[PDB]
Amino acid sequence: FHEMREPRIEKVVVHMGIGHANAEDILGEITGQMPVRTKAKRTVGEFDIREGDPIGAKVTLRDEMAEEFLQTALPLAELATSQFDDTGNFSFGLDVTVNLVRPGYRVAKRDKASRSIPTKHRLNPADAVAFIESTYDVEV
Amino acid sequence: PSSNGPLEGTRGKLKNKPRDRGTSPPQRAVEEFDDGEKVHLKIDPSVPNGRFHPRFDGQTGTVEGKQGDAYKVDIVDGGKEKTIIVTAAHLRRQE
Amino acid sequence: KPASMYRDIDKPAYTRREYITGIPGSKIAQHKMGRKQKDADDYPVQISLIVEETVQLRHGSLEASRLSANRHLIKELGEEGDYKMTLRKFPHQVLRENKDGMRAAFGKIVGTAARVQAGEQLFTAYCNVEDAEHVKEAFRRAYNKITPSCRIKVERGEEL
Amino acid sequence: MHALVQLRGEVNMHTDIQDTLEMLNIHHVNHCTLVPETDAYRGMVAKVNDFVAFGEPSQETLETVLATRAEPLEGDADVDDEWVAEHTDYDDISGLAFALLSEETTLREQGLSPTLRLHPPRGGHDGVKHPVKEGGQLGKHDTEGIDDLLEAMR
Amino acid sequence: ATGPRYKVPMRRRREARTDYHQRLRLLKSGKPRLVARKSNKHVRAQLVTLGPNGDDTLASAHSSDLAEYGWEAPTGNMPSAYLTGLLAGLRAQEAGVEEAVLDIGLNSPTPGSKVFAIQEGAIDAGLDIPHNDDVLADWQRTRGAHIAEYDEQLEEPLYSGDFDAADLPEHFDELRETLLDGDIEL
RNA sequence: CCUGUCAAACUCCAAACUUACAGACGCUGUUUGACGCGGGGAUUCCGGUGCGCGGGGU
RNA sequence: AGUGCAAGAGCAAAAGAUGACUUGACAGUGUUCUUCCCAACGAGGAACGCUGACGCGAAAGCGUGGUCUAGCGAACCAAUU
RNA sequence: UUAGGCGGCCACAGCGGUGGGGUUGCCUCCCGUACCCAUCCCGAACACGGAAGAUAAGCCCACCAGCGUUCCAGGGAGUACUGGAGUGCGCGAGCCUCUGGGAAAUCCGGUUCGCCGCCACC
Ligand SMILES: [Cl-]
Ligand SMILES: [Cl-]
Ligand SMILES: [Mg+2]
Ligand SMILES: [Mg+2]
Ligand SMILES: [Mg+2]
Ligand SMILES: [Mg+2]
Ligand SMILES: [Mg+2]
Ligand SMILES: [Mg+2]
Ligand SMILES: [Mg+2]
Ligand SMILES: [Mg+2]
Ligand code: NA
Ligand code: NA
Ligand code: NA
Ligand code: NA
Ligand code: NA
Ligand SMILES: [Sr+2]
Ligand SMILES: [Sr+2]
Ligand SMILES: [Sr+2]
Ligand SMILES: [Sr+2]
Ligand SMILES: [Sr+2]
Ligand SMILES: [Sr+2]
Ligand SMILES: [Sr+2]
Repeated sequence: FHEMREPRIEKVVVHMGIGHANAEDILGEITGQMPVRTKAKRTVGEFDIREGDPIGAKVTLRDEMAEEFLQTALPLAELATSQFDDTGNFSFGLDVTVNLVRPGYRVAKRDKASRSIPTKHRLNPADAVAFIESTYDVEV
Repeated sequence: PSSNGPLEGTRGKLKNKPRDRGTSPPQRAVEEFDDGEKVHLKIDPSVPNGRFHPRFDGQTGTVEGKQGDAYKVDIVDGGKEKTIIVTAAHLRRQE
Repeated sequence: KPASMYRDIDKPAYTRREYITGIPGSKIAQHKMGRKQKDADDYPVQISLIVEETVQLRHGSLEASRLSANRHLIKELGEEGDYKMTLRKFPHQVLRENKDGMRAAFGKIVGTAARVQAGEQLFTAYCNVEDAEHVKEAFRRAYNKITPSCRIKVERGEEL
Repeated sequence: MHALVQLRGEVNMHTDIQDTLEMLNIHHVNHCTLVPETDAYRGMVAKVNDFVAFGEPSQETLETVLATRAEPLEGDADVDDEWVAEHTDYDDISGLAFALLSEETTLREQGLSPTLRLHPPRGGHDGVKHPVKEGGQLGKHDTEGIDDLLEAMR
Repeated sequence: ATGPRYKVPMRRRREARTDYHQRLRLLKSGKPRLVARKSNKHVRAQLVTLGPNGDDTLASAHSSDLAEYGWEAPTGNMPSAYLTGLLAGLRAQEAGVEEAVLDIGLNSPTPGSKVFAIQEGAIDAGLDIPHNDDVLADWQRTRGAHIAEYDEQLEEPLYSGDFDAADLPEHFDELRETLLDGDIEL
């Protein structure tokens, strides 16, 4: 029962929203895979007249690449209670976000016959703290 | 009328009711009619192409052949006979 | 101008402010009178003024009528007496006047009127059994400042 | 089976109504036709309602009328029992009058003009400006009411 | 849902199983659709014609009934997919079906896919379907050669239940030849 | 929540009614030839009133 | 929301967005409706065909311009192929 | 249909909820990247290969009506409006009678938690 309900890391997205880049290098080193540019929409009075253009970069870590990155990432962060999303997600920081979810998230991410995950099977902020805490760190 | 265009005063007849909004079912867009058949003329607001002149909504002509995939339906405007090029999308079987 | 020019309902409903501009503001001061904190049901008596003919009453009449009607209640029951009157109709119908002979005759916007059908409640007062005579006199003065004849019908009050 | 009798003239009456009266084989004022009682025939009388006087006649009255105002399809000849017997499928006026009311045949089917050309109501009718319920003579009638008219216009 | 003005999608679009936009363009041909559908363990191929109350299936072939003629291998690979296509195409010939238009549904038009493998088989069966040779997988991959070369990197058997050690794309040859034969109880 | 009103350029609703086609009845046409087609000749393109529905305007 | 611009209308695995490819905004000849309800009238317009040549796609298919309704003009003279 | 594929109608089918179902069967979640294929970064998706585990998801099954929706009964209402007629009433705006039609809001009680087609299949 709990076997198919026990959480896992879907993805760890690390991003550095600058605004006008040269920062791609560091993420490539710390993570272990190629980075991608970050563009934006709508004109901004803070020297952002050119709509689609390089502003930042991100990396989506999955499986080993994600956990190995977290074995050294999590310690550097002072976790808190209000740092969680209602779906059991947390962002800390350079920003590092972790998407946590139960053993059958493919149903909602696939192409054919996709369905949105029922509220009962959706991860909770409670089950989130628990799972995470149960892996080398403290809550609150 | 303020202007003499095709869609003049067509606000209602060329608009779907809230629940009929969006793309329409393909079944009627490919329905096969035979020469001599009676068909009702009604434009499907959802379907852009293959339309007849709005002024002909509510007619019930007779399929007398087809040009390409679109049909050629004969109607009678007042007393004037007219041949109408119209796709299956805007046709329904009488009875 | 005379109400003769606008008392009848003989034109389309002209209310769409999204198409009409320069509409003179409503002379109507307040629609809720008396003690607007207390409810209608807290009163044993409910007497309403009923318009007998279908008409159009300008905000000038509405205000003049409503004013001289409530001013009596304030006089006879005090500024903070135990009553509560209401003017349920609002001046929605915009009015024009062609004020250039008959050429380009569509008139300019001069005012607003409230459309009322026959047998409707223009006013509705709520008071106690004792002060129910000062309410009938309030309406007697009110129906004189409007175009149609009226009925002062008691809706709640077998205390007669 | 109803007895239709035009009481109001053609001048000023709508064309769609006048054409209906003509479709009901009645072309002049005071002309009577014996119309069945179907869905179709019902719409027609309803349309003519304000320019006519109708109702179901008593066998007796229908006989007095047929005897006095019925005519061949072509001709000046009198339609009496002897006449009926010789040309119709009946034995006398009464036999005919019965089949009509029961809606078994039609005046035309029996070689009789579809129209019973009546005479002005003796002692005058109740007025062509009001229906029967308002004391007038227009619209649907009581069987006794319709008889009074027909008998008066024999 | 929310109220009167709300617009609920068509049931099959709601379920997210049918792309009506491609279905209409597909129905414009006037030919029967060669419905190519997959599954994790299986792969089927239907021949659907239109109808008054709903679609009409004249012919079909499920990878499951493939074993019925001699298949002993799995049922969700390239040899499986092609062979299902060919079987389906034959049963179609039987009902009088002479031409079809490939329908892959919500599946992707990837070069060498199992849907194109199915299409390849149905055409081989003697059907007339608008295809594109260079979008189809190469004969050997259709045979399942890439699977045997994967088993070459052994150390641990590829198939749990014993079918054989190094696998057999020759089984494919045997079965393909079995279907081309006139006898066979379709 | 409670309470007071509206829409020629609003509509979750919604007539009467008008209208396409077909059947039925009615009426009509096959010596009075209808329906339709071809050709000759016009006059006419200052209208008005009543009723119903209007729009403008005291 | 967006879809160049009035207003009304159309569109969500799109008609909107991003991407890459492409230039069908191609040559030619028509059918029908519209222009002009009924009901004759030109230019213009649209839908729908066919022949040829192209672009895209796995393919069905889509492309006779921009989702639909405005953005248009006789002979004569002039230039041009 | 002891869980499948393609559909028609396109909410009576929505929203929300409850309970039940899978040793070689099915759909899945699922395990995994040598290949065809894939990500402007990620076998996430897509694509390919496969079964150690599971029925918690999805899906299939049974059921709840609170919201939304379809329909039905009574109430509202033959009321509002209206086609036809009137030497009926009203200073008038306007109303009334006869004739043929006939709502809507809303209340109340029921209905609806899809139906049907083709194919395959203990
Ligand atoms: Cl047309
Ligand atoms: Cl599939
Ligand atoms: Mg309109
Ligand atoms: Mg004679
Ligand atoms: Mg006398
Ligand atoms: Mg008299
Ligand atoms: Mg010149
Ligand atoms: Mg030149
Ligand atoms: Mg369960
Ligand atoms: Mg009078
Ligand atoms: Na639609
Ligand atoms: Na002037
Ligand atoms: Na032209
Ligand atoms: Na870029
Ligand atoms: Na489950
Ligand atoms: Sr007026
Ligand atoms: Sr007065
Ligand atoms: Sr009209
Ligand atoms: Sr277009
Ligand atoms: Sr995986
Ligand atoms: Sr007066
Ligand atoms: Sr009735």
